[PDB]
Amino acid sequence: KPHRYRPGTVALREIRRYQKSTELLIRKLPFQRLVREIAQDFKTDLRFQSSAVMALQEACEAYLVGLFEDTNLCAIHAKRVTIMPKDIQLARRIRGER
Amino acid sequence: LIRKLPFQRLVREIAQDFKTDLRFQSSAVMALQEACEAYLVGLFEDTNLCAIHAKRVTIMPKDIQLARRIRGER
Amino acid sequence: RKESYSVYVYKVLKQVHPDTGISSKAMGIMNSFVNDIFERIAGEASRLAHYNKRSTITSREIQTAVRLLLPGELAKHAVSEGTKAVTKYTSSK
Amino acid sequence: RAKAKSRSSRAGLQFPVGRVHRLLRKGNYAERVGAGAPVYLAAVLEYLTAEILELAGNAARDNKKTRIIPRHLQLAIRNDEELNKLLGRVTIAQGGVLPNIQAVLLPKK
Amino acid sequence: TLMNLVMQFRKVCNHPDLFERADTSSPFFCGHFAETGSFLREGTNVALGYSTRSLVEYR
Amino acid sequence: VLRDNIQGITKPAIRRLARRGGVKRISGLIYEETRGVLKVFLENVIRDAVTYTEHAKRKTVTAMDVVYALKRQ
Amino acid sequence: RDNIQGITKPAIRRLARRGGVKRISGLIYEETRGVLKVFLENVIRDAVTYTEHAKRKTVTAMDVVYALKRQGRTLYGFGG
DNA sequence: TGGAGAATCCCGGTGCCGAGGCCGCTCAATTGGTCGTAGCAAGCTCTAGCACCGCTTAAACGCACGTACGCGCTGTCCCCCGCGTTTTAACCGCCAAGGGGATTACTCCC
DNA sequence: AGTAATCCCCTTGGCGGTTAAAACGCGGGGGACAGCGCGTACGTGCGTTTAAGCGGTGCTAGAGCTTGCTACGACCAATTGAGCGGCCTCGGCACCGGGATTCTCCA
Repeated sequence: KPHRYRPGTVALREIRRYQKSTELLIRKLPFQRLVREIAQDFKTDLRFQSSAVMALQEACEAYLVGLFEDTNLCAIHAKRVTIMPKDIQLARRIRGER
Repeated sequence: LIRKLPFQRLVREIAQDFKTDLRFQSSAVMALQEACEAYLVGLFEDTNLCAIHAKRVTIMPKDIQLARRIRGER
Repeated sequence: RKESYSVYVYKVLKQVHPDTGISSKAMGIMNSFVNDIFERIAGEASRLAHYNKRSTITSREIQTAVRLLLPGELAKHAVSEGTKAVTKYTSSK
Repeated sequence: RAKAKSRSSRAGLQFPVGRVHRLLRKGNYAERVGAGAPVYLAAVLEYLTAEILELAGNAARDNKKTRIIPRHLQLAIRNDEELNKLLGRVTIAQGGVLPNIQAVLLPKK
Repeated sequence: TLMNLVMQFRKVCNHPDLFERADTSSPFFCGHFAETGSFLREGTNVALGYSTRSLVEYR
Repeated sequence: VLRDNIQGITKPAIRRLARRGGVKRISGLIYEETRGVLKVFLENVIRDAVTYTEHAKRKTVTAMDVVYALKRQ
Repeated sequence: RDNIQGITKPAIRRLARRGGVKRISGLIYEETRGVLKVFLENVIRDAVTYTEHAKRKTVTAMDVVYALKRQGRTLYGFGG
């Protein structure tokens, strides 16, 4: 019989890994193309500096990481361990984005 | 909504911690009160969502604390 | 010819921690920080002069700006450091 | 024509009173810029730079590092109550986050 | 305006396609059709309806 | 001298402010929590409103000093 | 094109781990993609507005930093 | 309580690339004098901020008491996690291109 | 003084591979969610009293405005060295491997 960590044990081992680290968590090339796509809707035949899409990635990831914290607190405010779309929707309405 | 005289006295009482024997123009107190009522009303809106989200119709201190924590007031 | 705070940040680093280095990316944070807080203070000092109907950004404008923009103990320590720097610039030239 | 000694040296500062005077003019913050206002500001910029780098040099030392990294700036800035209030809407590139797990998520007995 | 024209003359001295290139051509079409407003927003898959219609339009 | 005037925002006043925020029912521990909220707010407004008053070397706080303090929130 | 689907499920998981989240409903992933692009559509239109008003046909790191700073999310490290 | 084994740590070794110091020079900060003015100071005006009294009644409080609702408990089931398998596309390197912005030539026009 | 060729540079695009990260399958567990009972804690209504609100009287602090000038900053020309761009190197930090310690889970 194989050894098996219980459900939620490696979710904790992962929190202690992505916290306590600095790396960017979205793959670089996919983020560039999404940025170029969104740019086309505003002005075609733009160009981007490497440091411009980096600055824009860093700001996005920090926005999503900071958002998830607020939904984790919404989930945990209900009796839940599980975040759900209604937690994002609450967090953003309390923040005033929504 | 808040009674005016006990809000004046609350304003004076707070202000004395920063400078003794300040004076307040009558319009300055109303501008403070109207901002405080608008602030409390706007926070209770956000707590009511926190209660309703936790399936509770009754707001509770942890609903104030969740609202402020997400608004970044804490 | 660009301009940077790196030389002045190093000369503060070697005071507080004469043993300690700083990486270029971290020095980048220090430049952004000095730029951002210089601009935040100057912005309030501007508004304070404007509110008063005064043409002049004095040290009194920057004192009141510092007491608006900083938390209570950072405010007082900064006000102390600022008031002695001006006092030693006075009694010189 | 006497031997020049910098406004910083006369003020007793490492930060440049000359640049702070120029930039208060070039930015058009107001019509007139006092002689001492660049000194007061250059002193506060120097002071806050010492606060950051003191706490960050401690954090670098805690990590057994000789050299400050944006990680150590983030740790310092978020651990200190007043820096955290001064920078409570600032994102630091490659700072990461504070290690913080809600108590309810920790495993059962 | 010879500062323009001497080159524009010299261009046709060399070859008229430099001045305005010859291309696949047809008679003047005296009719309505729906023209494309944006090339960018058309995408890779598009339906070509038959829009060709007379401008003489008997009501 | 003045003391304890934060108990001047009565519990009915906190009811009115909560009902206008759409609240149906109010836990009895809200009433002291609301005061810890209102006071922490009203202090750091008045801190600036007075700072704008001792700058410009005056002694009445004006509505404009309040407005500049709120504008800093 | 839909490179929004290039923001993969593992990536949205990793971001939630750094946010300290233990358990994630499978409905979260499409909600998070909808939230991300609404963020980008605000920052890029401002970064474009700066390059447009400053009359350049390339987007620089400082265009983004001004865009972010004006949106309210001051970024240190890329100029700024 | 033990145990097995996986996962996290540590210790020393390797190397690479970026941090810290040196060098040349420019040009931006400083020295010296000028001149305008604004805001510092002294002085008058009267606004409006603070204090007190007396009356009115609506607003705040303490209490009775019912029932609506917060909370711990029980059961289920479904759906999200931990792990092995399959596969695809991110990453790297190297070459192309094109474009655009600064420069240089040559003529015509003034 | 204009307009076009020439040439630098730096950004976008394509090709190959390699492998590390994303997708897919499947068992089971345990966490989400509906259901139940109770009980205590909040909304309601009444009688009580408390002081907020209004109309009115009195005073002086100090906000606001004008006058007068001189101290302080704006402006310019000549001087110089503090600060930037370019080149170098060596030592700090990462990256690996291997054995040691820790933690987790079923027994």
